[PDB]
Amino acid sequence: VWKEATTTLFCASDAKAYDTEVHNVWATHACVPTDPNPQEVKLENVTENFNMWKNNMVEQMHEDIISLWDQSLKPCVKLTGGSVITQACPKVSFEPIPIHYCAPAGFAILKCNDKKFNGTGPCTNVSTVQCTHGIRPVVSTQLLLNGSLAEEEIVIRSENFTNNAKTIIVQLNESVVINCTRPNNGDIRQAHCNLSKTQWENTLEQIAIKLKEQFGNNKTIIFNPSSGGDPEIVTHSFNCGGEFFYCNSTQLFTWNDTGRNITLPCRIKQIINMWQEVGKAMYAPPIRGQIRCSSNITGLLLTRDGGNGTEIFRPGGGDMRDNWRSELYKYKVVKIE
Amino acid sequence: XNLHFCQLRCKSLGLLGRCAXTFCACV
Ligand SMILES: *[C@@H]1O[C@H](CO)[C@@H](O)[C@H](O)[C@H]1NC(C)=O
Ligand SMILES: *[C@@H]1O[C@H](CO)[C@@H](O)[C@H](O)[C@H]1NC(C)=O
Ligand SMILES: *[C@@H]1O[C@H](CO)[C@@H](O)[C@H](O)[C@H]1NC(C)=O
Ligand SMILES: *[C@@H]1O[C@H](CO)[C@@H](O)[C@H](O)[C@H]1NC(C)=O
Ligand SMILES: *[C@@H]1O[C@H](CO)[C@@H](O)[C@H](O)[C@H]1NC(C)=O
Ligand SMILES: *[C@@H]1O[C@H](CO)[C@@H](O)[C@H](O)[C@H]1NC(C)=O
Ligand SMILES: *[C@@H]1O[C@H](CO)[C@@H](O)[C@H](O)[C@H]1NC(C)=O
Ligand SMILES: *[C@@H]1O[C@H](CO)[C@@H](O)[C@H](O)[C@H]1NC(C)=O
Repeated sequence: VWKEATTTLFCASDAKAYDTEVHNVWATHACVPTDPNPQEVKLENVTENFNMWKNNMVEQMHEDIISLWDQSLKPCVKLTGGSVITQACPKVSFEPIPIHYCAPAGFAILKCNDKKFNGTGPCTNVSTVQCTHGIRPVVSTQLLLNGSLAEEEIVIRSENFTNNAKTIIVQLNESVVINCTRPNNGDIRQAHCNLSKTQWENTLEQIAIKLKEQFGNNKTIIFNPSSGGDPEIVTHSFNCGGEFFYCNSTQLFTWNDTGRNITLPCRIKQIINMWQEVGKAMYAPPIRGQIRCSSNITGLLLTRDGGNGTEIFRPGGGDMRDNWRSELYKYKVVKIE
Repeated sequence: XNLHFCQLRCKSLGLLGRCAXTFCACV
């Protein structure tokens, strides 16, 4: 059979040499062109166990995205372990592109095609592919953006639902658009995000149904804002156009069972806690002009309080491996022979 | 993540701290 194995994955993309955006530049040196002749092969009468929570593809993507950021997005000052480095800190063009992950000779990527798939255990519809689908390496907290939707229902996934310390990854089946803008213009660090109130509320209702299905139909489901910690995880934080946005998500995550837009206030920050490694980095003040990103919310990261009658869920995230996991969950690498 | 300082900060809110990757998260 094909034992799961660690190998040198390589990346493929549609990066262009002439595009100075940072993902394109990184990809031009680090990746090959997207596969011009994809071939998925159904494996007949094969059942295969997956485990999305222990998948070395996740670690390899993690290290690639760290390298992409470290090469591309240089802070003026960085503090790690009580040591300070300073360097030139040019602003850059920043918009993620899809990257595919590919197996070299002697290895294969297996893909689980089961509709229900909870991420662990046997899969009865398995195929082999040369490369994964294209995944945008979006670094964010709380909300998963520009990812892949579930096919017919919301799916929630956790390494262990009974353990309240394990993050719940929610995959939506209908995306909710979110538009975030620092206006051209006042206060250069003031920004905001708009989304449809009825779409968001309907999304919360549908997630709650799935949480009830998992935890008990006698349960009442509550959403509440983050209990606290670093700004990065108390807010919905992301990079838009090279600037770090910290958006107050209180309105998104204050809900119980019993205008037309939600507008989230946001700030652009120069001093951030790094995701790549423990430390802090300081960037230059924002560029001038309209800074705007329109994103599809395709998933969420939640934590449950636990510790009766009611279940409170709060926005989570922070470990970007769960972001990668939210797209890599259906894949594993095996060694042929 | 800096766990001690995370716990230090969250405890002053009546919550334990734990790492979320490289970030401090209160519980
Ligand atoms: C297995 O998955 C593939 C791809 O999603 C699909 O086309 C095919 O119909 C599935 N087969 C069965 C028996 O469900
Ligand atoms: C996923 O489904 C399998 C059965 O195929 C089950 O044993 C496992 O507990 C599920 N994963 C969970 C509950 O995290
Ligand atoms: C956003 O979602 C819509 C519909 O779900 C899709 O057509 C569009 O390509 C998505 N955009 C990105 C960047 O994934
Ligand atoms: C999305 O999934 C929900 C279940 O969570 C279902 O009620 C709805 O019909 C689905 N809609 C689409 C467009 O997939
Ligand atoms: C899931 O987590 C609970 C609570 O920590 C634990 O008691 C249980 O054994 C876990 N289930 C596993 C590890 O299969
Ligand atoms: C988001 O922007 C798009 C155009 O980029 C627009 O069609 C849509 O209505 C906007 N949504 C909100 C909630 O502002
Ligand atoms: C986020 O918005 C809520 C609602 O106004 C507010 O109570 C809270 O103080 C805000 N957070 C910050 C850090 O300002
Ligand atoms: C999502 O994709 C759209 C279209 O490529 C892009 O404009 C937007 O900046 C993306 N959002 C994030 C957070 O990368």
